[PDB]
Amino acid sequence: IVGGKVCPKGECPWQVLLLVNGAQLCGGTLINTIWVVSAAHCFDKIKNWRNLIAVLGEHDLSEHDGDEQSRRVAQVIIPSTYVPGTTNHDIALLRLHQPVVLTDHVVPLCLPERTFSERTLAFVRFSLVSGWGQLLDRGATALELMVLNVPRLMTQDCLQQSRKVGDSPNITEYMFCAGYSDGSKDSCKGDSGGPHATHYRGTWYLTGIVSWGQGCATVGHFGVYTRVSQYIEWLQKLMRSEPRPGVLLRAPFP
Amino acid sequence: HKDDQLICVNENGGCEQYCSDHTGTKRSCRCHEGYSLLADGVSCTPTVEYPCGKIPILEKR
Ligand SMILES: [Ca+2]
Repeated sequence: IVGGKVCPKGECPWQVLLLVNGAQLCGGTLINTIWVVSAAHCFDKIKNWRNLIAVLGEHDLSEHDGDEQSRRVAQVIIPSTYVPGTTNHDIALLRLHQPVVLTDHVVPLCLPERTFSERTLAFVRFSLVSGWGQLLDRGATALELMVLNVPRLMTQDCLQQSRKVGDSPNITEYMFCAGYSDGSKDSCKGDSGGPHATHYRGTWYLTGIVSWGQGCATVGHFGVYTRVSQYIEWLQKLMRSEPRPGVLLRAPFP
Repeated sequence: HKDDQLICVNENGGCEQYCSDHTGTKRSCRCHEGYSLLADGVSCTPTVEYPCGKIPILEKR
């Protein structure tokens, strides 16, 4: 996260840290005791899925305070429409091998119903994005969890406020822009898969997933996030299904 | 004052959480798992220790 602040320990309880062979891979969002939502591209170059670990209750990577809870990842479900190496349909649903225990430092973010998210949450100006990603473009990653408040924009406004690149991916109906174009605040590499949380009447909901963007905090550019509302039904159906052999699972979408 | 409103699209139908429209001048509010709907028909109250979307350290101030 660039231009943000440290998320006070426990104020980002749904934040998940994904590790591969002990190394930081991506962020994620706990939505219940055994399910985590992340970004599909996070698993583009995974060799052995048996080395994927999800950590809840994490805050400071330099120490262990006992609030951390680690779980193996039993399943990584990606939409059939996602194509490795691209940006569209950047979402993944992870099933933990064992549920985490809810505590003051480990709490799920609410996955909203489609209607509510499209006709209410989508209209909430600011939302929080968080992660242990790079603090600066081409810079080192954060040791403490960082958080940033970013304003959401209409896809039409985004395109009309962003500098054309041509080779740059297009903004589909499965994504949305959020952030600033003055190159001051934005999510960055390492934050991918993390939550874009929206508050409404005292409760927080998952509205987006850190997906991509031109560099980090690049002037004339906004961060791009996966529009979670388009996958509510897809996610709910999968969470009611039985686990299947093999970690990786491509599921039809819609 | 707190109730009223039918169209869920307008001000969330007055619901604190989820809203559903019914045939005619009807509206039903609902709450996420771990919450119950109050008698006002719009408010949601936690029914568990750790409901989703709530920050414990802040709820306890
Ligand atoms: Ca720690």
